[PDB]
Amino acid sequence: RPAFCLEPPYAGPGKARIIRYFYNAAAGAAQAFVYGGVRAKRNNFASAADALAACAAAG
Repeated sequence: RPAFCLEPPYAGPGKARIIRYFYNAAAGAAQAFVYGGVRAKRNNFASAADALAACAAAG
């Protein structure tokens, strides 16, 4: 899987309150976090499905 999938979630310094998903490689599962709307890192998806397609795909 891409290295970015091993990144901890990055809420960032922003004041927005947006539910996003990261791939939690330790858990082997998608997980929700609160994203602040600025300076998103790559392990940051709109849905569990998008996180899993990026980070737990075949091949």
